[PDB]
Amino acid sequence: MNDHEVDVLVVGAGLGGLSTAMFLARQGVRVLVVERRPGLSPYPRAAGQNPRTMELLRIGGVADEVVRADDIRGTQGDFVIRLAESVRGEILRTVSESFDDMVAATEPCTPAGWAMLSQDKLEPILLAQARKHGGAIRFGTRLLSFRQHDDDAGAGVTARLAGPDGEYDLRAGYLVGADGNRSLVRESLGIGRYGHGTLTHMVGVIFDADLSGIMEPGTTGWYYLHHPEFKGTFGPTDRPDRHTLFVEYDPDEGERPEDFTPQRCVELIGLALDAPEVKPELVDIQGWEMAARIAERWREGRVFLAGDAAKVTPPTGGMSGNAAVADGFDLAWKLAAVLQGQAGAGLLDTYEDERKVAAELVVAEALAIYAQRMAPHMAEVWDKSVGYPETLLGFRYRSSAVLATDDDPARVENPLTPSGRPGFRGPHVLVSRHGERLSTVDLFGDGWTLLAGELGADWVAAAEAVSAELGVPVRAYRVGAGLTDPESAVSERYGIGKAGASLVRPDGIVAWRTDEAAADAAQTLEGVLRRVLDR
Ligand SMILES: Cc1cc2nc3c(=O)[nH]c(=O)nc-3n(C[C@H](O)[C@H](O)[C@H](O)COP(=O)(O)OP(=O)(O)OC[C@H]3O[C@@H](n4cnc5c(N)ncnc54)[C@H](O)[C@@H]3O)c2cc1C
Ligand SMILES: CC[C@@]1(O)C[C@H](O)c2c(cc3c(c2O)C(=O)c2c(O)cccc2C3=O)[C@H]1C(=O)OC
Repeated sequence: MNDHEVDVLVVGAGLGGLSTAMFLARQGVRVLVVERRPGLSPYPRAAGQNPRTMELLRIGGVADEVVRADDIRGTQGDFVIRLAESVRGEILRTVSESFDDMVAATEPCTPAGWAMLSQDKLEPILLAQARKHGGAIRFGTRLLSFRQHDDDAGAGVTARLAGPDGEYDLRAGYLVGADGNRSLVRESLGIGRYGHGTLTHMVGVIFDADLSGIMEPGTTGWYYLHHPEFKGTFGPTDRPDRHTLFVEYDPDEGERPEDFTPQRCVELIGLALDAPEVKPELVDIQGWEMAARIAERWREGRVFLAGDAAKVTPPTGGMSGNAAVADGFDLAWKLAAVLQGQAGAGLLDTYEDERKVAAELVVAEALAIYAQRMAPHMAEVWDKSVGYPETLLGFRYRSSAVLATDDDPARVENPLTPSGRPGFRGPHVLVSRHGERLSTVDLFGDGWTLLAGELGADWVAAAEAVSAELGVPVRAYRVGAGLTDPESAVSERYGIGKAGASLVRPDGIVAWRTDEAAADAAQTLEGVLRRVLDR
């Protein structure tokens, strides 16, 4: 039989696809992205990288390019978030007072912070890093259909593509559908979505205008507009002369995208800024229906949904791109481990179990923010916010790859007062290696990391015995030994006492822990690893 031609075929070159590819390629996986478009879009779309995204971009080795690249903050390096009636006008409520304060809000639970690139800046950095690690991409190439092949006859997926020289077949070991909300992939498998559904409709206008005259210095940021005439939002880009405006509209009242003529648009831009000296130059006028939809299934056989295809969230709270990047990270490291023989196929089921709950957390937070910031009258239709940082940083996973003892139904915890329980991020704690001062969080992501208590030298020896046994990297660090704890807080935050240990996954999530010593640390650790990796 024939070697697959590629290990993974990723469909779509938005953030979900380029993430999955960059993190697959870094792991030595042969991955091909195909993209129907002739090139990456220059449009801003989703902007801003949250601290969880930043933690994964760090793992992925692109964090330093991300920080150097052009962001959307103003020339004074600041960014404000506000409800107002008009942009240059009087503030109804301030969500974030500055950028330094936005970062400050979660700094004690993470060493990563925020970045502020638009989608068109971030995608080129993903794509470049995928390519440097051996990934490949084909533009102007469209997926027509695919067939699947059971393990006897393969296993694999045969996909049919429409490129420039016409049609052809490609065999992959896996197919990832990162092909957007109207996903050819999801729709082809006949998978339904659930959730609130249509939320609202809005028209986006990207436009050019020098606001140097009508906006006071340092006033760059995101604005929720509650104007007598209209409902909307207003945003910066990475060019000081380019901006975005969104305006709500009712189709049931008879309003249509067609009504937002260049005229209406310049008019509403006039209104939003409360300056009519403005002559904008309109770049794009695009109607958008906002919704909340989650795929019933994130996987059928060797086909996976990732990104918007798996879940559409209202854009409110800037989580759209950040969730795709994270779906991709999860998919990557689990696919890599299975493809290399480090795990059995059972691990792939954790993808859905974990990222499908994450999708629900993201959507719920987005609806709640829509209510609090755009539609205060809707706050009851949906559960109240569980908290922004608890959703992005305090989230918990349950699956076969999380060995939890308790059964607390809570899906988040305060990330500022962490438990160290399985399923949550291993807590941020400042420690140092022999002089190098780092967060416990910066210790994660190569393969598996194990943290042992002061007395747990047996756990350290096990980390090597088990790596060798299973062929998985286990980096082990012991407190008071090769890892300095000045405040003596690692044991306490991770809940490992003096003699226990905490096993942390490739995405920085705690898989397992104990607060005491095992009878045979190597036997126990092997058993724990065999289980979460499906061996
Ligand atoms: C037009 C547009 C505007 C957006 N604006 C905003 C915004 O202002 N603010 C915000 O926060 N978020 C916005 N987003 C949403 C945000 O971009 C996405 O949530 C983020 O990109 C994650 O989505 P994704 O990559 O999974 O899918 P997408 O970003 O939709 O990428 C899917 C890609 O798959 C490609 N594709 C589709 N079908 C095929 C096929 N059959 N074969 C090959 N390729 C295919 C598409 O060309 C597209 O490039 C917008 C998205 C779109 C599509
Ligand atoms: C700091 C970054 C941040 O996440 C701040 C905030 O969370 C936010 C962002 C983005 C959007 C919306 C946000 O509220 C938002 O409401 C929205 C919307 O209602 C309708 C369409 C698009 C958007 C939308 O693109 C992100 C941002 O400011 O990017 C420029």
